Amino acid sequence: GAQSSEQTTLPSGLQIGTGVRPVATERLHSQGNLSQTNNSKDVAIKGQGFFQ
Amino acid sequence: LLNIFDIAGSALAAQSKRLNVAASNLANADSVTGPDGQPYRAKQVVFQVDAAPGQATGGVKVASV
Repeated sequence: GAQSSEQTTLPSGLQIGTGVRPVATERLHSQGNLSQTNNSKDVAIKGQGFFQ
Repeated sequence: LLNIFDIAGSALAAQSKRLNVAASNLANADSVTGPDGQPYRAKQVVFQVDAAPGQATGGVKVASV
């Protein structure tokens, strides 16, 4: 309703709302640590980029 | 309205008004505000013996909530 400002009054309306649907599943793309495997054919990446 | 019918009907009306006030109280417990914005003051009814002229008894009136 209308707040007259004559009295301190509560702004009472009514809206209920619903639900908490999941909106996204973000992928936190940070540089992981490195682990030495001593294998010659194995390789890791510093910085961004993906093997195709 | 027949006399004893008047007595008992007044009783019915008074008890009904008492119950309505009690229902309003029980429903408006935990009510932050009124319309203009003021506490909801709990309400009670006042019972008085009816038939001011004659016999000093007979019926109940619930004037002045």
